[PDB]
Amino acid sequence: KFSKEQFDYSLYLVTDSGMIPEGKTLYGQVEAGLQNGVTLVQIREKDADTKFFIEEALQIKELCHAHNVPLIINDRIDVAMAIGADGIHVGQDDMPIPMIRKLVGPDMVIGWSVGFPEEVDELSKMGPDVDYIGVGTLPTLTKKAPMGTAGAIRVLDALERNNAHWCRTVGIGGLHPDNIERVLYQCVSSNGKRSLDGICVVSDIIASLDAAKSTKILRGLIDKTDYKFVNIGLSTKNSLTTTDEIQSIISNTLKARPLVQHITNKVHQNFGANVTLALGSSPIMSEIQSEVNDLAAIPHATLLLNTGSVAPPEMLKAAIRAYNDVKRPIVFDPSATETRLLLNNKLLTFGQFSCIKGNSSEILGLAELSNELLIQATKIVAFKYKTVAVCTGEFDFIADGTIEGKYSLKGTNTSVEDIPCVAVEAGPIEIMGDITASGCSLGSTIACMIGGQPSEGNLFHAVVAGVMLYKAAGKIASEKCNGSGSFQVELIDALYRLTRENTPVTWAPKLTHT
Amino acid sequence: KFSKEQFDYSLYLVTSGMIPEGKTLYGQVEAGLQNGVTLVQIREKDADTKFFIEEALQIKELCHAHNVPLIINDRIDVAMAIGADGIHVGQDDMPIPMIRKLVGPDMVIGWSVGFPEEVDELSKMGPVDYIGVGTLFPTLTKKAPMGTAGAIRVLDALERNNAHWCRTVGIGGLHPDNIERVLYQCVSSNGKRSLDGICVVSDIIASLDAAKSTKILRGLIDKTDYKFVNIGLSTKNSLTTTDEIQSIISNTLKARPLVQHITNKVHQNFGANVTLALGSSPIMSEIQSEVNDLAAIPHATLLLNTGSVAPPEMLKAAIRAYNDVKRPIVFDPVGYSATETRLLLNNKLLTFGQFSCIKGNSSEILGLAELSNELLIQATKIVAFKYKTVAVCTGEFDFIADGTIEGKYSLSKGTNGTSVEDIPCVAVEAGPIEIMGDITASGCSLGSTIACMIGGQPSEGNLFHAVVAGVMLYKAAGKIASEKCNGSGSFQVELIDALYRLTRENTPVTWAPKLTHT
Amino acid sequence: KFSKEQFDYSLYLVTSGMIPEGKTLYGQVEAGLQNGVTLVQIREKDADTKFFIEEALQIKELCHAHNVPLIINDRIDVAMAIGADGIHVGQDDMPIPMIRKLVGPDMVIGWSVGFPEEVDELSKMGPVDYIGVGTLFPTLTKKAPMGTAGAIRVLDALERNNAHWCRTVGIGGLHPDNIERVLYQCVSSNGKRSLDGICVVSDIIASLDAAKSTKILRGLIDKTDYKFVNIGLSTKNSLTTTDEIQSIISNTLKARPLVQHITNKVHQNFGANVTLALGSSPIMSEIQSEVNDLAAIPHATLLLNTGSVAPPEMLKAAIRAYNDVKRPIVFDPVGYSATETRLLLNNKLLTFGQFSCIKGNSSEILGLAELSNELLIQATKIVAFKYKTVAVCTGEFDFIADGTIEGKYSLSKGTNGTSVEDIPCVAVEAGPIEIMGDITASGCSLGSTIACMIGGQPSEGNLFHAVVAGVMLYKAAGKIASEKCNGSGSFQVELIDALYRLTRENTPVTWAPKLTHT
Ligand SMILES: Nc1ncnc2c1ncn2[C@@H]1O[C@H](COP(=O)(O)OP(=O)(O)CP(=O)(O)O)[C@@H](O)[C@H]1O
Ligand SMILES: Nc1ncnc2c1ncn2[C@@H]1O[C@H](COP(=O)(O)OP(=O)(O)CP(=O)(O)O)[C@@H](O)[C@H]1O
Ligand SMILES: Nc1ncnc2c1ncn2[C@@H]1O[C@H](COP(=O)(O)OP(=O)(O)CP(=O)(O)O)[C@@H](O)[C@H]1O
Ligand SMILES: Cc1ncc(C[n+]2csc(CCOP(=O)(O)O)c2C)c(N)n1
Ligand SMILES: [Mg+2]
Ligand SMILES: [Mg+2]
Ligand SMILES: [Mg+2]
Repeated sequence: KFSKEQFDYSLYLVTDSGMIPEGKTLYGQVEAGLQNGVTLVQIREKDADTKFFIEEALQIKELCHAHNVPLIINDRIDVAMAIGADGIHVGQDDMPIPMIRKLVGPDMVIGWSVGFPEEVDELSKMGPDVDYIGVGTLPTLTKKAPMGTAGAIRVLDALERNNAHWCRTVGIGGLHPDNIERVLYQCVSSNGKRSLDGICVVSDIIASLDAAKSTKILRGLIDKTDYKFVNIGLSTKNSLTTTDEIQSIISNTLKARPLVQHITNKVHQNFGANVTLALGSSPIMSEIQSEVNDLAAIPHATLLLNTGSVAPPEMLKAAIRAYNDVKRPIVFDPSATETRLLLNNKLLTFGQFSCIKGNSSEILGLAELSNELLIQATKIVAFKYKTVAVCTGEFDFIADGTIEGKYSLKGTNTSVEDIPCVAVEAGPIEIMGDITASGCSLGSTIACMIGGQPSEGNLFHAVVAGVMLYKAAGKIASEKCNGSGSFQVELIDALYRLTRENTPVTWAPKLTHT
Repeated sequence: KFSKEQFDYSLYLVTSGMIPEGKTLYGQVEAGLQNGVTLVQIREKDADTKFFIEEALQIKELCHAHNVPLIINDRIDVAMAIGADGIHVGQDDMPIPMIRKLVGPDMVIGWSVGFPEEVDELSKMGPVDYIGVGTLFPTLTKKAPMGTAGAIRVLDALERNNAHWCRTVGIGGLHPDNIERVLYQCVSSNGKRSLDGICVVSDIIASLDAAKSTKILRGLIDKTDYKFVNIGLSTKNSLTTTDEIQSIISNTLKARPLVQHITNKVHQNFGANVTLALGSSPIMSEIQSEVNDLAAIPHATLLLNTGSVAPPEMLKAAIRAYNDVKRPIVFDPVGYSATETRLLLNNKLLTFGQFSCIKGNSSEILGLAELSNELLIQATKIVAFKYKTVAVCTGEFDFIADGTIEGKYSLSKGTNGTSVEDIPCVAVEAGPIEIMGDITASGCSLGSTIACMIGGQPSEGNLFHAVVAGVMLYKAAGKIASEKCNGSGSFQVELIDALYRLTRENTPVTWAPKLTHT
Repeated sequence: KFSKEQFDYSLYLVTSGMIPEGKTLYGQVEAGLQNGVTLVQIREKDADTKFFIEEALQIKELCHAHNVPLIINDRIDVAMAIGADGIHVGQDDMPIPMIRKLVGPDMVIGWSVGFPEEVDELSKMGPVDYIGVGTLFPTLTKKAPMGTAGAIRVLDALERNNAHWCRTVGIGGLHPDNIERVLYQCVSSNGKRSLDGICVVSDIIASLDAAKSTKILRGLIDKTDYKFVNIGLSTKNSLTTTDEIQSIISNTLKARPLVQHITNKVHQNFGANVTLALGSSPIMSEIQSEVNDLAAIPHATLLLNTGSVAPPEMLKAAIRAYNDVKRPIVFDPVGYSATETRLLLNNKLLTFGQFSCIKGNSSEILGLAELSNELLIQATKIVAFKYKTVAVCTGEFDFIADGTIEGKYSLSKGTNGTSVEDIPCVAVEAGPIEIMGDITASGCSLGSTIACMIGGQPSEGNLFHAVVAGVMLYKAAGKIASEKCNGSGSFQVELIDALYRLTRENTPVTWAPKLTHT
């Protein structure tokens, strides 16, 4: 009675009978949903009696059809048939798809639980006879290892690579108002052609004291089309960064005197601090959870996040969340050891970053494995994490992956290949890499530059401005130094003087299009 | 029959469940009455109101035999029953006027007070006869421990409210290791009122030799002089002379003071270099087990920066380790007054010991003063006095106040005419040098310099002069570096060089900063 | 302002921690004041003496609105503070004269009393205004529960000491399942004084419908008639006539009463045979789960022997199961008064329910009377009255007293002129027959006979007449057997035969024993 094409995956509610609040029933929760924006319902009973199960399925089936929304069973095939369900959801260890299809006929919708690209290959070597997948666990407690959006993207990419046009996708696992826009936003195919088809919740709706309210919320999120994660203009700029724009950037940050919280390694503490206040803004080296919220609330707080520090992931997660809660900029600086690959992928799941900064090695790791290769790898990373990426080296490349904060359910009509990407070169300056925390301190610089921008500011321009400034100041130091030692002290001086006489026309570095 | 005026709160004993075997409540109370308790309160929060009465009638006779009144606790009826000399209650025990209604005047009524809001009621009631002030330090015998700073808030409310009838005693956590500091730094902001006595339970009641324990408290209480650091604390009206500054520097180069740094990461290296630029040696140890043997070293000195990763446990242990040995501590409360979290931590640290010097920027010093240039001078004097300390407020002008009053303390007097408003407060300035604030831990490194100067001081030295010596020096070195530098980066290397050069030739006659009365 | 005389202790409510959710102390107390509490005491053994005061002032107004005084607890100062109507204390709370000294006269003073020794002091004090008497039954809200027997000891001390000023209320464990028995059997030995009221906490405070709970207690309390067994209890001055005895036997042969035996092992078989000799049926079940359905059976009757292996748990359950259904219980306290152990067990059993008849030899009856022939007659009357029961004292003469007073009870009155000394007490004798005591459970089997006689009685029957009927019968059968026997062994088989023959032809005109007024 429902054709495969009539299934709206927008907000897909999946039940759990033993998590409902008192003075509330499954029928009661599933009805609020239906009146506030649920479009697909699945009945889940991993333990209940096969007969209670049936009586329950039948009563909710009436309900769903009342509002004209189908009903799915995960994953009782026989029950699904018995009650004549609209579809069924099975997983990687339940009943194989062919057997099922052989029992239910081609017209019923079959969902599969997928958390790996290999499973999309399998799905596609079965033809259009699997109709949707729920992408892995993005960490829930409703279960009894989470992959993040990065993990979702690999799965989306495998659909696109295999052109499994027939298969829809919903995200699931962990999903609440605090990660949902980030999930819609950064969960798109690399070619930008295919995004998530809808969103799955259990706890957010089922275990709610007000299901009607909780649903309206997820609705707002889902059918909204724009995610301002940072209070700085994300506008797309195809023109190079003019000397007036750079100059306006620097005026701004001297005036605002941004606050740049540094969570970072030991070696980068003093240097990173001095760079910051050489840029006429102030730095806190706080690593205390109790504090992060107060710090983020300060008028121009900016977080520079540097990996390999000793701080617990818990503190890092709360920090990232505090800055995102306040729409304040985070600059991320991260794969040489398995331990670091773990920790970094994990932080990348905690939040929405304003800018990601690394060298050739780190950017190629994040891109998922020359000079054109770097410009490719830099555009991937920017797009993957919807961020401004920066690849250091002789030439610094800077890609804008933000896409103006746009998300939809169709992807973004723009890809990993055609985002704006510029370059900044000032000749060879090998000595810049013979000094410790160089890229760390480029990070401090970027943060201060992003720190000072107002609502009408521009994110991309401020990162470029920051890269120019740092390169310009490294050219000047290389000329005035007598070795490593004096180079670093010349660098800070050069940064101090350059911004104190804010006159970009003068600087050495040359800004081109990649 | 005692009159309210005849009460001597000097050493106020509060009494059971925590008595040592082979000993009696009666025995201990007698031990204290013989070697020093001028007032006894009976506290039996769990006993049968029949046993309570028997116990109380027994001890009322013991007390009265030494001419010391007896005060009952959460119980106005036991106190009438046995004809007690007074009763003590809390904010949740029986309202005071009701109490007064049953017992009539001429019976002393004590109240438990931890906050100024309560002193306000105390006053809207007119002539409540004494109060025990909050629980200063964590006891084990409602609200959390507030330390002298919370005591002081309450003494000031009495003063503001002109509640002259009301006496005060301090209570909670009070032992030989904190009494003289509690008595020394618990005085009203106007120098006019201090604690009237000190109140103990576990220090005597739970004592194996309660006779010894009491004599110790008695000495502590009726002494008037708190030598917290082995360096002279005499008051100095005369500007610090070039001869003196030259003698400080000499003395520190010679002593070569061990300077233990407990400080954020950004300061570690800078501060270590400033330290051995001044011809002493730094140690960056954050290890509890070491602190004791570290501070035993001749001329040891502790610079304490807040924010520092260290657990409040080790911090308490260090502070006490230096106070235990009478070595100076320099406290720098980082923008503490910036987040509720740092406010908490510094306030707690400030209850752990006596600091020689407290150093901070304008924001911090206005915070600690429990909130221009006169205002900064008013604030610096408040901090100096509040914590009985040499406070330094850094800025274009550095301000240095001396709140130590020569280590003097008395009961109830409470100060030899010395208010928040008239401790000596000098000034140091060498023009605008904005660049000193464009390099990290400028103030932390100021702290290193002060520590070294204070560090090398002899028994006959002067704490105040050494703090000023070190601010002159640091400012003199900053003036020079700002001339020779080409930006932030080189400013810092010159700052160290300048300190290195300046102290290798004590010729302060040469330095650039101007030292003046405020 | 109430005068001591205006206090109505009828239903005395004592108040917190055990309140049902969605309900307030205030609400419950109001529920009770509306549907029956004539006095409220406030009890807050753990609250802050400030909250206590607030709570008490609030409820004093509630009370006073219904014209019922408020009494405070372990607290004489809260009670002066708020101007309470009285205060209640214990043996370990504040001594009474001190209390009187502070509150003056005109404030009611209650005392907790569990023992006569305490009533003695109460009296050596003269005019303490009321007492709550011990903790009768095990409560969950010092000394152990004493039941009515312990209450009675205290009422007698008041009487002996002529302490007329002092009122009494019963307290502890008091619920609908024991109130009418406590009120019925808690009267002085001279019939002149009974409880003045009944006192509850958990029955109302912890009630989901405290309005219902109170009305139930009110009915119970102001009724005057306790129908504990479904057989008439009218007082009988006239000897039991041969026509009557013949009607008892008829009635029991017809009813064919189920007689449940809980009894030592030596009696099981003998007692079972005596039972079906009398044309009824015995059951020897000692099983808790059965007791309820067993006693539901028409004409069910319970013979309860002490010593019996059974756990006091099952015994309590049985006793209550028969009282719950108003079926008779015959209690035989085996030489209980022989060992502290049996004394304990029987005293406890005696607190579990109401017995129709209590039967014992001389030793036992003198024990239960809480200690010749007149003496045995004085004792049998005491036991009968003490337990509000038909008591039988077996010997050469069997004595039968009737202490039931027709089920009547009142508050404080306390009896329609009926003392330990003038309940009807008859006598039964057929000469010396020493051989009746040379066979085991002679007395236990007497109990079987009584049970059957009582067993078959109708609604309109008479309890007393049936007990005498059965003693005549048993004695008549013993006379015959002693003639036909050749020693102990055959005596027993003839005793049964004689009972079998005697009841197959009710011709009591024929029997040998003589029934006479005492
Ligand atoms: N060979 C080179 N020529 C010119 N500039 C260079 C350079 N190598 C590095 N830089 C400059 O230094 C910055 C970052 O370079 P890079 O990322 O390779 O250092 P890094 O990542 O190893 C820092 P860390 O030591 O903390 O790991 C840029 O501003 C860049 O222009
Ligand atoms: N405008 C000015 N003119 C002259 N000296 C100045 C100055 N501003 C700061 N200084 C110098 O720098 C020191 C104090 O630094 P300040 O109190 O302003 O910041 P701060 O205490 O927070 C340092 P940190 O970076 O460790 O937080 C003093 O030695 C002082 O004389
Ligand atoms: N001297 C006597 N003359 C006539 N009858 C006597 C008698 N002594 C006992 N009896 C009869 O025996 C019964 C009471 O027994 P008794 O009270 O003397 O011992 P007892 O109650 O302890 C029995 P058990 O063996 O179960 O402990 C009565 O029915 C009574 O009439
Ligand atoms: C369509 C579909 N995709 C996946 C699964 C498996 N699954 C993975 S996570 C999760 C619990 C999340 O609850 P919460 O949102 O409260 O964290 C479930 C039920 C499924 N049953 N159906
Ligand atoms: Mg790097
Ligand atoms: Mg500072
Ligand atoms: Mg017997």
